[PDB]
Amino acid sequence: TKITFYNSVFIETHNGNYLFSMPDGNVDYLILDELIDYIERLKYTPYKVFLILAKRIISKKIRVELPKKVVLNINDNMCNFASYRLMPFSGFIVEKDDRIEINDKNWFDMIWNEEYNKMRSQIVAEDFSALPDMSHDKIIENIEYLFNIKILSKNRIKEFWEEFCKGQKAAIKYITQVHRKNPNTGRRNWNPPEGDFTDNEIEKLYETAYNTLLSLIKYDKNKVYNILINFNPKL
Amino acid sequence: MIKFIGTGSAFLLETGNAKILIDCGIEQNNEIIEKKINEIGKADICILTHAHLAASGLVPLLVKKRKVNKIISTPATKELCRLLFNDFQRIQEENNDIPLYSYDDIESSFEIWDEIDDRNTIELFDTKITFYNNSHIIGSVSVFIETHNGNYLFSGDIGSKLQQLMDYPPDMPDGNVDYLILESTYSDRDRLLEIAKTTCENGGKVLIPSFAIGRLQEVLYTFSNYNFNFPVYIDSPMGSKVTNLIKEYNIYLKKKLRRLDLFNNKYIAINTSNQSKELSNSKPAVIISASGMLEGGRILNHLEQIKNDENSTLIFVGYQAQNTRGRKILDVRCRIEKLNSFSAHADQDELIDYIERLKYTPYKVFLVHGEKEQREILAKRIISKKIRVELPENYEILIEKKVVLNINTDNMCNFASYRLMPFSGFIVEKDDRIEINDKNWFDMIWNEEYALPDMSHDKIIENIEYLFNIKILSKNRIKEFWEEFCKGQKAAIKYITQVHRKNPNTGRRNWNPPEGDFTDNEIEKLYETAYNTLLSLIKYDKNKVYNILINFNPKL
Amino acid sequence: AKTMKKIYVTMKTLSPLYTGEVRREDKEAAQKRVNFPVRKTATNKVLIPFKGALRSALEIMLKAKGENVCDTGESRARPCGRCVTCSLFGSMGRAGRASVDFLISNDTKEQIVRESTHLRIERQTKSASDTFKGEEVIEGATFTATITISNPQEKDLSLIQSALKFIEENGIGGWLNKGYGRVSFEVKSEDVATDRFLK
RNA sequence: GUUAAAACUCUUCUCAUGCUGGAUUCGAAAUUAGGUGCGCUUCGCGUUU
RNA sequence: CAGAAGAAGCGCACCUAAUUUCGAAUCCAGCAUGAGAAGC
Ligand SMILES: [Zn+2]
Ligand SMILES: [Zn+2]
Repeated sequence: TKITFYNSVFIETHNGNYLFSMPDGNVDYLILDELIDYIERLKYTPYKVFLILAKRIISKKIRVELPKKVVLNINDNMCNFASYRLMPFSGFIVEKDDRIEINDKNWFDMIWNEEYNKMRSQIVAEDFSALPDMSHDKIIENIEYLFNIKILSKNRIKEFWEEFCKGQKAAIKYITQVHRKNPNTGRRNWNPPEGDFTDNEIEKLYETAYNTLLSLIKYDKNKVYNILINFNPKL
Repeated sequence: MIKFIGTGSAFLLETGNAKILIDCGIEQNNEIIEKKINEIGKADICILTHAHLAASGLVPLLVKKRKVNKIISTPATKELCRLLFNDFQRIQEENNDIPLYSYDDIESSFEIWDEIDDRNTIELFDTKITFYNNSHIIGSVSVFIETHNGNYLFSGDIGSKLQQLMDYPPDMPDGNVDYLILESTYSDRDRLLEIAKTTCENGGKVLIPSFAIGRLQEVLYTFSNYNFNFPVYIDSPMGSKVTNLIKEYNIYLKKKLRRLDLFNNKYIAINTSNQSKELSNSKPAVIISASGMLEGGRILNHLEQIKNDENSTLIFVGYQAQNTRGRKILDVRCRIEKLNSFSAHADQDELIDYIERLKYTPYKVFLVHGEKEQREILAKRIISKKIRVELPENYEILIEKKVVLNINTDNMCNFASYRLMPFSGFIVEKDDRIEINDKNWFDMIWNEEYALPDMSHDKIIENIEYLFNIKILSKNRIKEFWEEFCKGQKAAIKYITQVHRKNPNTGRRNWNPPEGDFTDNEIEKLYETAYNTLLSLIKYDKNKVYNILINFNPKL
Repeated sequence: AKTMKKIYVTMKTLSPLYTGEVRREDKEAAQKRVNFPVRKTATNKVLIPFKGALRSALEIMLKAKGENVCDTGESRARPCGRCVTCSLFGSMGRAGRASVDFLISNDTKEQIVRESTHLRIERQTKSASDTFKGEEVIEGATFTATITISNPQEKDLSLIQSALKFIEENGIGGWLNKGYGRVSFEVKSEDVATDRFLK
């Protein structure tokens, strides 16, 4: 930082030859009638003068300025009205960890829909609030067979237990959703059985999974947990 | 930051999110041109000031090497460059030197070519490019690249007061130009028609060499106002093509000349080569033909009939470059004369007056082209105006436009894991600073402060409704009117003028004909109703045009 | 180990090409303007999935030879982990030795992607019943990818080359039976050291 | 009005180190830029032996 | 201060640019080390 003193501190960096208040070198920022000649004496007229006087020196073809996170506008049709170029804009300033965005109503509408979908899809009817019949051994036999072949998996048994904690009705909803044969694809959400088979047999094992899980929802929680804990040791 | 590549000349302005290019062109080695073209890199935009080969010649080479995504220019510069690039490829192939690009590169260059008028602010890649007329040729504009780290005015070739087709005072960014890129320069108007008077009264033919772009039209506009009794004739496919370009793009010329025909008939264009052979055998006429520097062209079949005839003259109405036959016989059994008054470039004074009419004095004026000798005396005179100047034989402040909140962000909540505040304010764009400002701002500024035809909004909707159900106005017509209106307002005037123009030979417009049992007179009143209705919609603002036109064409 | 195969794959597009946009925001932005958007990067380059095409190619050819390969095209089909396709491109036990990159264009979307009008004509009145717009990749556009095979084996470049020929015949991307996606592949293979970056 | 009363088990010292949500699965299947419009209008192979 | 090479006219319009399926499944969730030292 080359500094020189005049009858005036002429610091000469690479970001501009600043001078707080006439050297013969190029002067970039002048940190400033008698006043006008001082600027006229400087060769290579300064880019900005940091100061009634401003009106005149603007008309002397010179820029003025009269005395944190980066702010990014996202909102752009303006108008001349009341001299300065301008637009009406109502919006939202958001304060990010390294920036300040200036968003509009469409952003808030987007995040309103994104939050409302989260809100509305958290409670599903009688949470924590005509089933077929099966003997306990038959439930053990069918869950064991459909656990060896990969239909009732540990993720399926886990997600059965989580919904059955939330009541019988949510468990029937989950089992009906997994067994549902989509009319456009002809496919159920069961994981397909491993081992060579035939589509009638595969459909009957899917039906067996539907009836064995549905006959387990009528049982007591502790009895359901003690049936499934022999297969998925977590839950 | 700006890099001055220039063989080829170009101005790459790396903003930091794009590579915007100004005036890729070559006036005159193909391999060093290709290496210098490879030196630029992938550019997002290639802005053309004017349609001269000194600033547009390398544009198809850039789409050969796939280094440009969009070629924006003026709508008359584009049409000019169609003829310009096919003529350059005709000459290059014809010379038997290996073509630098191909006609397919011309076509594909016009495939990615967008076009905007003057005073139309585009916003591509966090920048604001706006064109302003500078009166060099038709469609010649200075370019305002308003970035965040500086606002740059590329002047281009500034025009002169000698020009008569384009409005003289060169339009300049109304705001603040940080860095300015000027091109340093390289009353005999009455004398032309006068010496044509004496020559053709003496019984000779004035054979004026004229450049096909700008020059020939200036010469013809001279003769087409000074009532030269003897007939005036242009002889050049390209010269007459640009004559029809000037008549078609009449709305892009001077405001007085925007009420047209512009050339006052007078010229009887010689179309075929055989007619030019006939006129060369024919014995008092004004041959405003076009080979440029007495090179190959429709001049040379007429050159011999003047070359031996001392009674005729050969009026050199242009600069005559070295290694050309024209400079050789400029510097001969005929009268030779020179009139530099017909010049399309400025002189040093007009460059200074173009630089003293900005709102705020530019920080650095980069001189780029011109003679290296004359660039020095221009530099000395503008340093005498206390203005920093960086010559191109040489190689610094960091201007940064910022956005000020000016609203108190205390009372602020988190709703959807975002720390937000609904705020009502009045954002302002000040020179160098965008300032969001509360109603307190409007208050203070409130107490401080306080052509196209005309139809009511309902009249416009009712007329477009009737013409849509009479099938004069269609969804395609509304689509292309919106397309030309998104290029500016003069492009839309030229569109509706072209569609509404009754052809003098066939009496046929380009309007879609009506549906019903209408008669001829009523059909013409509906055509004029369509013309005045769309011209009344040109006056309205773009956001007022859109909701009017969306109830007829939902996709434009 | 101790070497890694690198297959530098260069696509030139012979017929037009369509691979649709997968990103919901980019697709929903572009379905306002064009009914079939093309897959595009955020740096405005064209993105083609390449691992699944090479897998699917080798599964069809090795099932047609009679060599044992599993099917990973059937719905929720567990990979076997024993076949050569499971060694090259992966199973549920071991990851894929071949790390196929995305086919990324050497040029920008405003240079090789065009918007096109497609129709449905009524077979009897020979008149347009449907009109859609789709984005296609122009012919001659160049795409590049690196198939980076860790733990190299002898038949792992040739099968890839074999699969490339299948992708040359059948096509890559979408609309493969309407003629879209016929391409040419040029190959440059190198056995890079696994410790090449250690300076 | 208690072999009482009076006197803080106090100070110093991080549950730390080692371990990548990884593996498997192609936005593609269905849809012809099609439909409407005539290179036409004007000019005798003259004249001359 | 940049390119240039038997007549005539015309070389324009209009529509459509949508629809539909799928958006699941599966494995894993362990182990090891240290339990003391020092002042008042
Ligand atoms: Zn020029
Ligand atoms: Zn396998």
